[PDB]
Amino acid sequence: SPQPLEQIKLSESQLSGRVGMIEMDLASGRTLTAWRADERFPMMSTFKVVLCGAVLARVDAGDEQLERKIHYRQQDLVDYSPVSEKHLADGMTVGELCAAAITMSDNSAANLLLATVGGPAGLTAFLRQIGDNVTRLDSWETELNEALPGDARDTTTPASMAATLRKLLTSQRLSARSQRQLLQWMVDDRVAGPLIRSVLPAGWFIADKTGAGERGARGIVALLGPNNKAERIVVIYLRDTPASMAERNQQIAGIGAALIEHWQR
Ligand SMILES: OC[C@H]1O[C@H](O[C@H]2[C@H](O)[C@@H](O)[C@H](OCCCCCCC3CCCCC3)O[C@@H]2CO)[C@H](O)[C@@H](O)[C@@H]1O
Repeated sequence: SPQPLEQIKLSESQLSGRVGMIEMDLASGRTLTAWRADERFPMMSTFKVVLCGAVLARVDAGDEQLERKIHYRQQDLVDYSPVSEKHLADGMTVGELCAAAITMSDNSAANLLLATVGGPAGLTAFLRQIGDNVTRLDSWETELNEALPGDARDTTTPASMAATLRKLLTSQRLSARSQRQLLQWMVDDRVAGPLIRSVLPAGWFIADKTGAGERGARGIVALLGPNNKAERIVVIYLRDTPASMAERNQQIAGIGAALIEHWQR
C-alpha cells in the first residue's frame, strides 16, 4: 500500500469525494495521521456511540438504568429497525436499545434513546458539556443521514469525534463500568465487525461503529491495534461522492490497510 496520506489522497481522487481522517493514540490523545481533521462530515450511525455515552452518563448519575424498560408502538418505528420491530409487545430495556443501536445500527432504538437525553438538542448540550464545541446533532433518525451538501447540521469533524470518543472511553467522565460497556458495544458490532476481522491480519484488535448516508456519505469510528491491544482511535469519513457502496467500502479498507502496513510512528 501507499503511505497513509498518499492513500487518502488517492481515495479522494478516485472517488471524486472528500475524505476526513484522524489516527489518535487512545491513551494520550496524541494525533498521529490527520487529513481534513477540522472539516465537517455527517456522523450518520457513528453518532450512536456518542448517544450511548450520554445514556451511560445518565446511568452513572442514577437518572437512568440500563434495566429500565421502554415501551413503544409500531407507529413510532422509522426505517431500519431489525431488533426494535421485534419487541412491540414487550418493549426493550435501555441497555438492549443501546446494544441494538450500536451493534445492529437499529434506527428506532437510537430514536428512543435520543429522546431520553433530550433529543438532538440534549445530545448537543451533552457534547458541549464534555468540551466538544464542534460536533452537533440536529435531526432524528433517519433525517440525520441526509448529508445535504455544505450542511453543518448533524456533523462532526474527525478531530472532534476522535477527542470525544477518547473522553467517553478513557477520561473517567464515565464510570469504570460504563467505559467498559461502551467499548464492549463497539466490540460487538454485527454490521461490520465480523467482516473487518475476517480481513485484518492476525493479532489486531478491532472495535467499531460504521455509518452510511446520502450523496455517498460513509464512515467508521474504530479502535485498532497490534499485539491484541486497542492502541489507537481511527476515524474515517467520506462525503459527496457518487461511487457505489462497494467502492466506498474498498477505499476505507485501503486507507485502513495503509495505516496497518505503515503503523510504526
Ligand atoms: O485506493 C483503493 C485501494 O484499494 C486496495 O486496497 C485494498 C488493500 O490493498 C487490502 O490490503 C485490503 O484488504 C484488507 C482490508 C483491510 C481492512 C482494514 C480495516 C480498517 C478499516 C478502517 C478502520 C480500522 C480498520 O482491502 C483493500 C480494498 O480492497 C489497494 O490497496 C489499491 O488497489 C488501492 O490503493
